Amino acid sequence: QSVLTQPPSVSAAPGQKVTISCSGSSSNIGNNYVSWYQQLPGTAPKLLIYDNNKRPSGIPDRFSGSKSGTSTTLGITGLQTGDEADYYCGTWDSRLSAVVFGGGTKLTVLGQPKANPTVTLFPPSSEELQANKATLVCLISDFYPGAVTVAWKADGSPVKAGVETTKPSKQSNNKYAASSYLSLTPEQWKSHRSYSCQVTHEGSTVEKTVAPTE
Amino acid sequence: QVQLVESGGGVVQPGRSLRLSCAASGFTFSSFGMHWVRQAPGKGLEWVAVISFDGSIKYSVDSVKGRFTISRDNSKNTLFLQMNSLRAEDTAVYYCARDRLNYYDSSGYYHYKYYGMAVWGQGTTVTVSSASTKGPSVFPLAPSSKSTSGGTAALGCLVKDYFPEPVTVSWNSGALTSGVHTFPAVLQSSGLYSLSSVVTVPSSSLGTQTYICNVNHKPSNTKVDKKVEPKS
Repeated sequence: QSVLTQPPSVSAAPGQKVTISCSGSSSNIGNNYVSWYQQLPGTAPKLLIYDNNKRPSGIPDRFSGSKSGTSTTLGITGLQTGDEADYYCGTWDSRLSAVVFGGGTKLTVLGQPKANPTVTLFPPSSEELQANKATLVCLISDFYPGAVTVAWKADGSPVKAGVETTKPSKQSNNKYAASSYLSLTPEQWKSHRSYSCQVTHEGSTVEKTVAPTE
Repeated sequence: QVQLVESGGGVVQPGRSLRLSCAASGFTFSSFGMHWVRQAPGKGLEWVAVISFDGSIKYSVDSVKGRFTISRDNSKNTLFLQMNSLRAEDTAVYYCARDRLNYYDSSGYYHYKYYGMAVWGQGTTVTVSSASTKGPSVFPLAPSSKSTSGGTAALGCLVKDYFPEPVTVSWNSGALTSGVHTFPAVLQSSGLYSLSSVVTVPSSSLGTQTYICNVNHKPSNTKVDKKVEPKS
């Protein structure tokens, strides 16, 4: 539940330009200076933009920042594969008296056609129920870009407790895979009629369902 | 040689404490405001705390109050984070970062400028976990109507609660290679790992062909073979 809202991912082809928006309220972006950070895989974040639209030395003019009301935008032109990174906006929040970050945006520089994920959802095995445990396993494969959002539901209601989801990573065929697991007790598994794994990828959503009665 | 180097991290058990250090070099440390920021693997940046150049002004996120204290020793170019009563939710890489410059201009006037987090350290890993060597519990992921679509059915093995990495998985002793997808492990909040390995096979072969996952975990010297079949 980040105070600032970024899209989880954006993409474009090499040479093209992209924007990343960050949205907040009057207590943060509306009345405080925004900075942007780039985080290459495995590294610490690097400052891209400060004071809404200034670049530190060594940051090329391909990167730019702008502001309108309670939103800010990072622009990147002339996309290179080296720009692939997670991008974060940050500012001070006057109501919290705290630094607040957006949730991050993964930037993919398209190196292949976009691909939809295949989703498979397995219920707990009877053997596992005999061990007094219950794991629902949602498997997600063959997708690109490498970003998905996973949401679980019990009889249509959101469930957040007991969810563990991996970071997507490359398969041998150069698409991505991820998995999400929902941990329940045998009792809470048997007491609902339906559990669902909902996977969102580039605007499209696939939802799979299982039930104890199967 | 402008540099921030974090240290003092490592593995600790829940409830214990840890003291992080951030050594500053290549600039006048005592002229700058400083932050701590953390990041759990695969998650977003989470700000922890800030402290003024002189040490008198501090702010921190609500969730660490009463437990974490930011301080600094300007004589030793060092920023500290005392972390008591650690929980699994505090597992993360911890970074320090430099922000506000305070200076006197050539006429002797006091000036300052916020730059955001303009210089970052390389981070230090903090792991709040009692995990130690443990072999996995292996459960079948049975093929069914729900794991099937037309002539293609998926089945697999759930490999639960092991430490440390890695686990390797083969099927029918490595004779079955096509359609084998072994997924990257999830690192749980307990510090144990789990993974799944799935194979896609012909739906028509489910009654006939036997499928066995071979799970190898060298750190615990455990091996498991498990036949995976449809459930009655």
